[PDB]
Amino acid sequence: TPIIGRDFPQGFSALEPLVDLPIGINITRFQTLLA
Amino acid sequence: NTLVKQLSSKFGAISSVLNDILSRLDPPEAEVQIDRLITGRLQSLQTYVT
Amino acid sequence: QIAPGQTGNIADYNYKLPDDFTGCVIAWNSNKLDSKHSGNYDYWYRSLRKSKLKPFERDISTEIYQAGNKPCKGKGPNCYFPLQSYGFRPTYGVGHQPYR
Amino acid sequence: SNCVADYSVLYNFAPFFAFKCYGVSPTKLNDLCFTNVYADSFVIKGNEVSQIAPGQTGNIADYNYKLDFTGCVIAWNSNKLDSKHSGNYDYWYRSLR
Ligand SMILES: *[C@@H]1O[C@H](CO)[C@@H](O[C@@H]2O[C@H](CO)[C@@H](O)[C@H](O)[C@H]2NC(C)=O)[C@H](O)[C@H]1NC(C)=O
Repeated sequence: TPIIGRDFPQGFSALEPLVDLPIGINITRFQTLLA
Repeated sequence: NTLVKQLSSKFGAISSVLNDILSRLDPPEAEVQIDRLITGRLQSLQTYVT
Repeated sequence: QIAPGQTGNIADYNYKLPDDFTGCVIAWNSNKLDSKHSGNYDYWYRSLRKSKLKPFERDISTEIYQAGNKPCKGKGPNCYFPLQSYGFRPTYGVGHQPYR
Repeated sequence: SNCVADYSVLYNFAPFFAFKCYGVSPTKLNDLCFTNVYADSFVIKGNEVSQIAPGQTGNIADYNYKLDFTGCVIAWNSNKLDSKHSGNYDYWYRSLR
């Protein structure tokens, strides 16, 4: 989403589906990864 | 009183109470019996409204 | 047990199949290329689990099942291995033969 | 008839080396009894315990009685009863058949 550099306009937008990854596991927790 | 009384009917189901259907029958069989009770109960409401 | 709505050691602890299911279940007898005379113990199924499985979940673990109330570790009065092997052999009846 | 089918007392009665059962489950919630459970009780050798299995033969389970059945057993030797070499025959079965 292109946005103004800092402030949110708090407008409306929507996301599109990209992928179905059938891992088939119990997911209860998550974390992000640093580069 | 008639509309409430109809809730005790089975309409061919094994029991008029939904919890007995879920307790006694495997999910797909419970679904068949539930659709049967749903049909009977919604027909009772349409009769009442008409 | 490989059908929507079924209950049993496989339907509940190894593979729950959805109730709203579209697809085909294809099965055939496989005594050939299996069921060696000495017992084919390469195939295992889960018999002990904490809870019933959700559709298509595959929880693959060797966690020791605690059957009793008193805590234990590894092996003991209340500690049982969760998987049960089955020795397929040519001498078993049809209900006890392997199927692919 | 005043049965209940509380199986926690059987489990707690003695430790098991292994369950050695052909039908392990919680076995109801111990409040209500269902079906005629029955108990066909006898004492056999450690290898005979494995011989009596669904679809199995061996020497035992061809002689005596064939085992569809739940094999849940308190798999513990009553050493206090079998401590003598001459023992007794209180648990006999027709192994000759
Ligand atoms: C997915 O994982 C969670 C947590 O690891 C499981 O939740 C536990 O389930 C056991 C068995 O019912 C309970 O004794 C625990 O108390 C639960 N944890 C919590 C934090 O409540 C959950 O059961 C797993 N999903 C499946 C399908 O097994």
